[PDB]
Amino acid sequence: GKKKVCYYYDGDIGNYYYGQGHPMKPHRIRMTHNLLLNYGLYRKMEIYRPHKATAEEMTKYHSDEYIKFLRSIRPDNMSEYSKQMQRFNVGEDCPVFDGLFEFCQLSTGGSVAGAVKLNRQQTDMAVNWAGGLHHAKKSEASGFCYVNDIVLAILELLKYHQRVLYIDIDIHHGDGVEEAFYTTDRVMTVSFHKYGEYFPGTGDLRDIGAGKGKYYAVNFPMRDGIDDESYGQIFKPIISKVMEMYQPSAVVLQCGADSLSGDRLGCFNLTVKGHAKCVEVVKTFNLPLLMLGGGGYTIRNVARCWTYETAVALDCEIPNELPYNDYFEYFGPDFKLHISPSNMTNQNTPEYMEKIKQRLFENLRMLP
Ligand SMILES: CN1CC(C(=O)N[C@@H](CCCCCC(O)(O)c2ccon2)c2nc(-c3ccccc3F)c[nH]2)C1
Ligand SMILES: [Ca+2]
Ligand SMILES: [Ca+2]
Ligand SMILES: [Zn+2]
Repeated sequence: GKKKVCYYYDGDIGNYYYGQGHPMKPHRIRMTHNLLLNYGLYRKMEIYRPHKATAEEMTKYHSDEYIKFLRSIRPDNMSEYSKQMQRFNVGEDCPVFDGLFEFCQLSTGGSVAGAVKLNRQQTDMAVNWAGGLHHAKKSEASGFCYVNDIVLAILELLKYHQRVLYIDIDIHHGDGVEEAFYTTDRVMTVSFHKYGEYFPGTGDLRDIGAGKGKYYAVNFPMRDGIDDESYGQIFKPIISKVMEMYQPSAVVLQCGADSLSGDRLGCFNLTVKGHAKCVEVVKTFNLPLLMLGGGGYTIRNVARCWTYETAVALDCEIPNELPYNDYFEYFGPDFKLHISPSNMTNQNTPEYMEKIKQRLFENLRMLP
């Protein structure tokens, strides 16, 4: 039936700034929070302020040298770290900004705290819209991500769960999470993403894991313009087959909103309803679930998406007319929650979708 939802948020998160011209805007987390507060969704969930994750918590995955660098570098001392900046990929995509380490601590704190709550069986769902930074690697920042909160949260879940399923619906391949667990069967990673002349360049259909992890990495490569109809007809059948064969005891879902129509960096054509249908599909399996954020660069649509997905988690119907809120003017000219798809061509033909789904089903038949 209806589930208990715990939500993690720190009011300072919206003040972190990646810099002029950088598309990653932490302010979108504050817009999401304010919109869900104005819809009255706070009366239905337990709201928690995550602790600032320690460097020691982060080193459960990341190297000590990389975390020490993140905790030390500042815009005023960057000139003394030119060597380490190259080594750790700190630059254009992952710039040094004021409070960078504290931003990593809050993003990570929400994911790990949510995983602990799920482990203690004190909640059915835990939500951290500030997390989902799937590109960060053991000793390298990548794609606007510095600390991989998802990997840290999964390591926490693995303390009480034999098998953990990770699903990633961001438009970009979830490479950091896939790499972290590539040789183990204790985590199955499933990523649906744009593939072909697109960042990060990984996530081919043929990347299926290695060693004990062979068949435990799943990648569904897509072309521009995927719509609600096309995405919906492959998502439920794939997730149902993965649940059947893998039988996970906990799930982590990365809800990157850059797969929505009109995203500044994305080229997909999903509506908020089409994106949220993924949450409905996963939630239906009644397993402990950690829901995380990720990309999303047309910030009014990110706030709509994550507000609607929080309502989906709560089994709460909310009106299409937006309530008045601190950022009301950002939602013009319509001031509605739901969005319309564009007229862009869907390059994912029905035959291509079925063919890729059948290739993934062949790989899923290889599980024990
Ligand atoms: C060396 N060249 C730059 C590399 C590249 O194409 N980078 C992507 C990175 C896109 C990252 C997407 C992140 C994500 O949405 O998956 C995400 C965000 C949080 O968690 N996951 C990118 N950077 C930008 C960008 C960076 C700084 C300033 C302006 C920009 F447009 C746009 N797209 C190649
Ligand atoms: Ca993905
Ligand atoms: Ca794996
Ligand atoms: Zn993305």
